[PDB]
Amino acid sequence: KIIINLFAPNLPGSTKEDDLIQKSLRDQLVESIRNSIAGRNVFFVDGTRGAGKTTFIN
Amino acid sequence: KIIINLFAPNLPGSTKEDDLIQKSLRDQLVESIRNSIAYRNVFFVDGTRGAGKTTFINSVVKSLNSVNIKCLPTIDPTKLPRHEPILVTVTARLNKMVSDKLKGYWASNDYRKQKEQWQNHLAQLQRGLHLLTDKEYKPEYFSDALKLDAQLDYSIGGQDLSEIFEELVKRACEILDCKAILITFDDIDTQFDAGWDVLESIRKFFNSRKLVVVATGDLRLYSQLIRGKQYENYSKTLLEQEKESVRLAERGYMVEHLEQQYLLKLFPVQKRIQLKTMLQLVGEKGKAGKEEIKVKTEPGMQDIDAIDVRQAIGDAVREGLNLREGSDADMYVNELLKQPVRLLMQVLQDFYTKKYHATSLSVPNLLRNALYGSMLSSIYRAGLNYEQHRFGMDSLCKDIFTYVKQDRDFNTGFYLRPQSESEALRNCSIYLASQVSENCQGSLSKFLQMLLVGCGSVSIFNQFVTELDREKFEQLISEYVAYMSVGRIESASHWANRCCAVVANSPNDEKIGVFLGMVQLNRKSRQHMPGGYKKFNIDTENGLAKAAMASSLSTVASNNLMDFCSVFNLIGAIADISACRCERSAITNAFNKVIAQTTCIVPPWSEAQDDATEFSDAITKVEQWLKNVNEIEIGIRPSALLIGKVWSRFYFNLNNVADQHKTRLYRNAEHGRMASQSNAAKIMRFNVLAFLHAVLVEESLYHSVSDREYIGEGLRLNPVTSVDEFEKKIKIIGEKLKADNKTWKNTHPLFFLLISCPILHPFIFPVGGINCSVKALNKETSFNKLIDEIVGDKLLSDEEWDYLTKNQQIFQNTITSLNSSTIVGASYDKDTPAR
RNA sequence: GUCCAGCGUCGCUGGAC
Ligand SMILES: Nc1ncnc2c1ncn2[C@@H]1O[C@H](COP(=O)(O)OP(=O)(O)OP(=O)(O)O)[C@@H](O)[C@H]1O
Repeated sequence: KIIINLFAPNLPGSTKEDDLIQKSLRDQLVESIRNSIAGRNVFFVDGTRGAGKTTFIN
Repeated sequence: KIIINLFAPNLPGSTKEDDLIQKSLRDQLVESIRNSIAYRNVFFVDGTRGAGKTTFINSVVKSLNSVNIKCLPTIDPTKLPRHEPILVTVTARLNKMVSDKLKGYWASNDYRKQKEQWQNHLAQLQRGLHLLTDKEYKPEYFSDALKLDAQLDYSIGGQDLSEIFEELVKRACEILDCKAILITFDDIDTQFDAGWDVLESIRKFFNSRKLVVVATGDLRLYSQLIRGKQYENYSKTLLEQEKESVRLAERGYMVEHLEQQYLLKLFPVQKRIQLKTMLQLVGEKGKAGKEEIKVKTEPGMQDIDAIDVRQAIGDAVREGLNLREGSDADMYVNELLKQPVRLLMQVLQDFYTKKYHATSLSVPNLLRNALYGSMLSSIYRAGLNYEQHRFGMDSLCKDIFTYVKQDRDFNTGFYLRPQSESEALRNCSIYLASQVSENCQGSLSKFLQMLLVGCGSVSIFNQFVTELDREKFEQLISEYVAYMSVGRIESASHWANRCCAVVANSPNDEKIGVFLGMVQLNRKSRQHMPGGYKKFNIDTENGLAKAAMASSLSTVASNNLMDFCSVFNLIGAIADISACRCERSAITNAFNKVIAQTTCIVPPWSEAQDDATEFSDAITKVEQWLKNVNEIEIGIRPSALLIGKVWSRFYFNLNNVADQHKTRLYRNAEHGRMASQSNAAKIMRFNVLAFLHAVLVEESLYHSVSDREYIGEGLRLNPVTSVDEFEKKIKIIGEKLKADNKTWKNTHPLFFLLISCPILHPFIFPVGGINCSVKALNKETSFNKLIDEIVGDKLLSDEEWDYLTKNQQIFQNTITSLNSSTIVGASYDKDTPAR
């Protein structure tokens, strides 16, 4: 279960800390990259809802 | 034997000898170059976009590497610098292997003589690059052209770069010790300027017998490129004046004449090779194809387990789209084969790779996700939805309507048949068939909802198509979507409420209350009614059946509130009750969710006991009906062809009743003894019977669980005036399922659940609408007794027959007030013809 | 043979005894 706190000790805006919920999706992408090396290799991340999505790459 | 791996990256570079799919055609060419020089000598492989040209060229070159000819490394004209001449590149490639064989010589004497001789030629050619890249002549080089040389004593004066390069190839053959050297060019399929320099160089320079050139591409680009270049020669000023039809067609032929002559002169006809597509390699299932290909669907899968590509795509199409094993599913796989081979695996590889990790199932969404990415560029051409997180149920209803509008066909469009002439519409047709089957996934009566909005919203618009001039098409097709509210809706009956105004905007030519699945019940007391007919009063309706009667009402505000009895409201309501079951509270809400509050306005395109528990007796039955609904309907697999076919039977069936009961409205029909008598409770009885009829024939024909149909081998007709057509289909179904020891709930699930619907029970047998029919009373008794087995309740109690078959009594599951109701325009001049 | 039923703009077709 993804335990999420709201009243953080520092109380950041929106309480976004790291791998908020995309953790399952990130692990799927990372594993594919590792398995890829073991010849095009370009992936893609589609623009969703107009989100900035720059925070995903970082 | 050509095995292929769907777990490898499938890149052109990694293609080995085992996985190569063009073994036969490559051999035909490998043993064709050698036979040429042994006794313009330019070859041309040809294939469509995404046919595997690059992975085929590399096979020929590799094979020739292992009487003797040396092959240069392949050149791709697109990746080269924009301003680098082709001749410069070839010389550098040739110099690499020439200046690598010299270091292989062992004799010191036979090193410096040839190397210096070769070195002179390069310096000789390096001074000739002035002519290739220049914009104007210069007299400073005139004296250089008029020069005598001791090298070969050039017969032709001047520079003449053609002859300078010619002897360079002759020298290179001596050093490399080979009869001829092949120059191989790659495709220009992404550019239209790399091709022109390739075409011009071949025409002028590569003419000697020591060179063989193997181009690559497709004639459509090359043909389009040359014709554009030929128009450039015409003087620009000439093309504004003299623009007459006779003059324009005169030069139009001449350019096309120079188009074919130049192209044929460059690439000879007797050397072009067309690369076979996926179809010719495999061939038809019954026909013979001169290859055999098997695929992989598992890592380390044994080659014996490998299966033919037809089954590798047939199983995906059959299971993914939920179609029967038949000709309908054969059209999809056949069309899907006639696609670029690049796209074929990316659909095929993606679908199976997800399936492996799915198990670690909703198979249609696996194909839906896989096919959406592949056929994504064709989607934009028809303007479909692009958001992935909004693959909603109602989103599809908008997509089908706009697709059939673009397809320019309303009679067949809802079938989603890939028969569109345009190739773009063929691609999106299969995708829509995947969307429809994905959303159902054994949907809890959403199929019933999706049947109405998905297909009914299309064919109802045919009414305006009949009598309807280009500006008006987008004028109506847009706001009709807005008024009827497809793509945005709250309930199925909400759509059916707006349908009544659409139906009643233009009536039948005889101005009668019968319409396409519509019956009008008068509310204003007409004066001096002949016979026993009375005004339709809302109160006399009995209990436990008023709720069914309550749903069948649809008031339309069109300058006069008129109630319309509609099967659409009946079937539209069934979506509401069967939506979700958590409590027995909203089950009774839908019975009056559309009454006393839902008002419908004229369409813009007009242009002209305590009684608080009487309902609860039926509620427990409807609650128990949802128990069977929420136990079997999960296990069904609705298709994308039933919805296109159930409506087609239903639409024609209703249209037959509309023009069959017009002139047959007359007195002495208040009891409905015999046929040829049209009462309101019988006209509505046909429409509800038509809905129960189209579902039976289509479910038996097309489904997933029903692998083989269960119906007689005879004519298929629709009951329009009688009931015998329906019962005989039940009879032939009866023994056939029992003969195979197959129950109705599993072999025919879609019909089973809706038959035992408490809403539709009190409309199958109207008390005065049922024909007495002493001859045909055998039919209805046999018609009803068969239903006593499909539904195990048998709630008839055998006493409610007597009142309705003998021509007071207490009725619960039968309406006893529609017979006396009247219909607008029902003149009563004539009476029953003698029989 | 007569009847029921069905499709077409009366003509045509289906079923039973
Ligand atoms: N023999 C083959 N076996 C497996 N896959 C193949 C084969 N030939 C072609 N393909 C598929 O075609 C894709 C593209 O191959 P290739 O680049 O040769 O085709 P093309 O698009 O017609 O060529 P080009 O790159 O010159 O435009 C490969 O990634 C692979 O999926």
